[PDB]
Amino acid sequence: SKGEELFTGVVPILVELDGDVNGHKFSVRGEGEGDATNGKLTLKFICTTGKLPVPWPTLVTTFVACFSRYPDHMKQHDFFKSAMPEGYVQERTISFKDDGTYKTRAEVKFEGDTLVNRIELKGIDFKEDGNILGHKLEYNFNCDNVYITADKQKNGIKANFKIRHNVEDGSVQLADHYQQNTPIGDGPVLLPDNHYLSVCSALSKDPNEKRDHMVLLQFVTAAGITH
Repeated sequence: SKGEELFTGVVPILVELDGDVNGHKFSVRGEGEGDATNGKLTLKFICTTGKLPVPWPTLVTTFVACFSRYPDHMKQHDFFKSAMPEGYVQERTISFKDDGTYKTRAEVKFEGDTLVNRIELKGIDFKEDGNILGHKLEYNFNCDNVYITADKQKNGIKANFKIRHNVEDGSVQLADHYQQNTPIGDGPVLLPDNHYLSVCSALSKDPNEKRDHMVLLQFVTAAGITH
């Protein structure tokens, strides 16, 4: 268990996403830092191709659970850090109710001293004037619990959870997430007992930034395992 030692201080983060949704090709670069000691993540994302063709909130879950704060009595259950520095693959299907689906594949690993989250995203079957491609979602975000379970068959973890995006007409757009994580390397990893991550995410804008962008502040704490 060397991996958790990489997270005792503040760690620079790079996020790179290549996306294609209904044939809209777009790219996003994010940078910031993670402080797992305090469960705190700060990142700013720029759409480097121009205007983002989906709403920023729909990409928040895709854009590093290794920065969760695992309490002392839960350190044997932190899969994410145990997979470092070689890292893990994070794969999701995100099914937007009555609309299209994202499939994402990401590699989360150290490159030098930077924690990198490199993502490929493919979105299909979206309604061209639905809530996603029609940009009908509010610019905000909730707190959520994400339940984590071991997937012993695959030496990894799984999770499934629902994100609720508020729509400009008062309704809610559901985004059902199914997630699998598997280590990149061969060394031992920790496979956890059932628990959850308590996640809170705040979105904002940089008043001096002219490009299409998102600022993300996120706090994550693991919970739910008893002494």
